[PDB]
Amino acid sequence: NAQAEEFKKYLETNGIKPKQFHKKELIFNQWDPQEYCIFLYDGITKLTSISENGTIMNLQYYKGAFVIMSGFIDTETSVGYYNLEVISEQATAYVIKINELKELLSKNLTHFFYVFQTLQKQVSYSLAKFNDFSINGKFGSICGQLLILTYVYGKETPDGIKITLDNLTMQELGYSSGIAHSSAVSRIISKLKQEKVIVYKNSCFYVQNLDYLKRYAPKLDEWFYLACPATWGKLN
Amino acid sequence: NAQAEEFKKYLETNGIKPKQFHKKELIFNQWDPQEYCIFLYDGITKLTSISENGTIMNLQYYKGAFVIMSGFIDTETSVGYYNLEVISEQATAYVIKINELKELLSKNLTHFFYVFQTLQKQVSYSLAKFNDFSINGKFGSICGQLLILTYVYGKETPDGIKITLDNLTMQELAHSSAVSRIISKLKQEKVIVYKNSCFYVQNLDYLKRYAPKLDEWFYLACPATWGKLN
Ligand code: NA
Ligand code: NA
Ligand code: NA
Repeated sequence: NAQAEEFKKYLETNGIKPKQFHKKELIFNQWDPQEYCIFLYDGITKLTSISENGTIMNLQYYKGAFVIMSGFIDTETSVGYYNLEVISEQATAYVIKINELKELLSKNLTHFFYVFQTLQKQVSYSLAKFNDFSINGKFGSICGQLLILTYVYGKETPDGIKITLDNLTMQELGYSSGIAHSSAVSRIISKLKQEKVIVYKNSCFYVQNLDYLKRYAPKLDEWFYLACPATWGKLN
Repeated sequence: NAQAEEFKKYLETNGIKPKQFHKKELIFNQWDPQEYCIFLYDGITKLTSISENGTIMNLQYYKGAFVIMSGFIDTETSVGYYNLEVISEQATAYVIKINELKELLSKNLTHFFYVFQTLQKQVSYSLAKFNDFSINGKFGSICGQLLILTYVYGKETPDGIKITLDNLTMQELAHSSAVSRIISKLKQEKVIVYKNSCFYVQNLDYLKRYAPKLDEWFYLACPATWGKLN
């Protein structure tokens, strides 16, 4: 990712160094009065919110390279009471106090705009998820998640398009599709295996009918086409 | 909104004139090869999309002053097949080609930050809505839409928080039967009341209880407006 590699250079030039986090650590947390800009260079994270009683809500997933800002750029105060949790085994991120970020986006607008554009991708991703859910419900949500996982992590193999993630847990898949409890996911994964859209084998989902997923996640497929044409192009 | 009025002046200083739109017009549409930055100065709009069958979906609502960009700032291509439709009687907007927005935000980083922060409000708004839906379902979504109406248009009165929006506009805010039952249930329970041709919120705490993450979003995003009624 060319724009991401250029942004990594600009940060290191300016003396910001990558940090390594391991699974379950919070890159930023909902109780911290200091807010940050996170350049997630490598790894998979999720955004969570934790209620007073302990219930964890999974709100959004990100993969490196991406940018996540916990505070508004002008006021520097929280945009919501959120954590960024590492769900891959390891992740690498540049962690920038928001006041320090402003100075740096100041003097190089090429990078101001790279971050701007990521927020736009976030916005339209949330709208596409809402639009697919409104039409095809939870079933379409899960198709969407399988679809994007296939675009990003699929390898063509004799068994289908293998979704090549470690510990791709059924529970994590449901959370990414906006569904909390496993009773609903089981139903849907059962139908998808039944109609022979997916298969489970080597700890992995294989996708054997990619067109069926496109069919039920049309607005997320359109988002991927519009926002990630190069990746989309690999399986179209 | 001081930040927004300063942006309006920046636009005009650079020669950009306001355009006027009427209800049901599209300020931008999903078929135009040119994408735009809309500075919606006055009025109420909705973002819409069309499914294969020709069914229209209402995705989001925006009120002046706000910024809505139909294309990515770097590549200038569509963020999604979306239309921006006017819902108030009238709307005033500044309509800027994306390439020209960049040059404009380049010269002035106060206004750069103003626009950037509207994206951030959008992002967080969507997540707050989703969180509320994941706790209380469609009932929470509707409580949350009325909560933001109350904070944005409400004025305290002896009869409660009057919603200072014309009635025709107010009811809309397509025509799902399940939505209409939710609204009328809040009326039945006297959370919002019709009196003397106006609508009054008489139980704000009830709305706050069922749209807690949207209430938090407004506190964090618009603390002064939140504060007026809390
Ligand atoms: Na924080
Ligand atoms: Na357009
Ligand atoms: Na107050």
